[PDB]
Amino acid sequence: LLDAAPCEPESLEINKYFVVIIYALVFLLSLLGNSLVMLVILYSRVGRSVTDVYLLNLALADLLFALTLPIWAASKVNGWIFGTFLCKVVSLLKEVNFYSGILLLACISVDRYLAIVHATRTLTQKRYLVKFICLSIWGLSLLLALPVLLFRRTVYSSNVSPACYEDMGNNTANWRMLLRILPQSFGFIVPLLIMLFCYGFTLRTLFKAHMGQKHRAMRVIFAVVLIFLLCWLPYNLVLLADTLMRTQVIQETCERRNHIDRALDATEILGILHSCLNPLIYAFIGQKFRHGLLKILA
Amino acid sequence: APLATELRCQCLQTLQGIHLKNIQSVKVKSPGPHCAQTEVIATLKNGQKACLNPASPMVKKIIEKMLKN
Amino acid sequence: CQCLQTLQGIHLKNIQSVKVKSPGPHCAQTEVIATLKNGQKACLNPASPMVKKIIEKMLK
Repeated sequence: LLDAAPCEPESLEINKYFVVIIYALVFLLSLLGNSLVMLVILYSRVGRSVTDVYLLNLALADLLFALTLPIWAASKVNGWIFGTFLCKVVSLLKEVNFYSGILLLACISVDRYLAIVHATRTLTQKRYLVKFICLSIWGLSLLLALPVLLFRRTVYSSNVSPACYEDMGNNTANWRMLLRILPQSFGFIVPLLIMLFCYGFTLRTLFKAHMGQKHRAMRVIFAVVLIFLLCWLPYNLVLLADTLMRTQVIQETCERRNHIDRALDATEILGILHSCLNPLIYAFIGQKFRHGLLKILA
Repeated sequence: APLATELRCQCLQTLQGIHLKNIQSVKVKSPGPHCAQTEVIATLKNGQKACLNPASPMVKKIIEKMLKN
Repeated sequence: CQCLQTLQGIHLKNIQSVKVKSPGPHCAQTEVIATLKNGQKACLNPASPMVKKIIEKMLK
């Protein structure tokens, strides 16, 4: 009989209450950093370059994501008790801004590639399309977040608390697994490959250069790539593990389910730090922004 | 009381032949956002929970006898 | 007993699950409790053919 018994979900309030403080801390830090980046960029219109436009869009996306975080924290505390309307709205905002952030990082990568590698060539002139590239990225992000709005509701279980989950009919499991392809291809793989190509060739050109500031630029590029990987690779690895398990590729057991759930929680917490870390890596690591910020404070 | 961001089926494998004398209750859950297959879970008088195979005639017989009362 | 008077008007499109509890020390009468997709719980008459229809449709 024990050979065939239901898998009992496993929880731990010790982490439930700790996740609230983690989310609140990230909320505050992202709010402050993105607000400062926006203020510094928008205070003076002098010297508004392509990078400034990209950073302004990125700060907007990160600020919106952070602004949605607290509702997610309360949900983690007590489950989605807020209704279906807020489930759809908050999910749409969160996913739109997630896609926007990733694609803006890829755009910044391509911009730096064109500015450094093709500095002598005429292709660098094509990096003056920031406004329409950013608008297209926002549009694509809005397009890719439609399934979240269309197929989400508050699902009530019998052994678990209500969740802002999907409802796609009798085959919701398989459709959800397929819909997972979008966040893992337009959200991890394609941006990761674009960033790797662009920054690899950028590093190849810099290493052969004779500048005095090549070294700091190389360190900054390495930090950007490593932060992106640290933030997003673990979550997508855990997601792929779950997808493999659901399809019987990896044998399924209760303990493995518990492990994947814990991993998903931890990796979501880890990935939520991109909003906090973007302002430090892309905006305040350059002398222009720091000088501007010091100027404004007067 | 617990939490989860991934709803999963409540049964990994199923049996057939649970004796009604040891059945306290039976729960039937239709396909939905949780699982792609119907789930039958019998809670016995001693607290043990046993999954059942929906296709087996035994489950249908047990349920109909229980309903007849 | 978890039910006093049975309900009506529950369509199969709104039912999420059905739980059938047999007689015992808790209650002397068989009970059927249906969990709807909105979280509300509805008590159904076990003798009513509607419960049998719902259960047989679900098992299929």
